[PDB]
Amino acid sequence: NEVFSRPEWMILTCLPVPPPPVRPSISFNESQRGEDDLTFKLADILKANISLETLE
Amino acid sequence: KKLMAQIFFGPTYYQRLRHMVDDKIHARARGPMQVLTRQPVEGRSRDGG
DNA sequence: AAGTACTTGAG
RNA sequence: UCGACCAGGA
DNA sequence: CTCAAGTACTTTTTCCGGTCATT
Ligand SMILES: Nc1ncnc2c1ncn2[C@@H]1O[C@H](COP(=O)(O)CP(=O)(O)OP(=O)(O)O)[C@@H](O)[C@H]1O
Repeated sequence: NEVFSRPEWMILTCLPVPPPPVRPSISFNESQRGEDDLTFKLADILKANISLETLE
Repeated sequence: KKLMAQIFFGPTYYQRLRHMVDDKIHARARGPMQVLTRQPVEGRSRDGG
């Protein structure tokens, strides 16, 4: 569909970052930070990206 | 008055089991909510729905 | 376990 | 205050 | 260039304390 789903959009260029309500931080006091699984994976994508960009 | 029927009566070894009502009985009408889903929590223990 | 949905392969 | 295993109920 | 067989995939009833590690 010309408007809602072009074949080109099946390939990712710009990734949407879901907000905290989706990936809540599990705080187990003050000092005990604790983040979600989805937060770790995004950080890892962002880690992987920063490397690829520096190489280029 | 004498019961019309005669009852089979005598001793029988009976066991007290661990399922006592006041350890089960639960009612929740609004209370603690899950962080993520924002829905009631699970179990009488957590006072869930 | 039993479909499906394909590749992989013989004649 | 998070979720995995185990053991149980009808 | 047809069709046999090998390849992979996706399901599996409903509600209802303790112990471990780590968040
Ligand atoms: N695994 C299970 N899943 C779902 N329902 C269950 C179940 N086990 C038991 N039940 C429920 O319990 C009902 C019958 O189980 P029970 O009550 O324990 C036997 P009973 O009626 O006490 O005596 P019976 O053995 O003479 O029939 C079922 O019809 C069902 O509704």
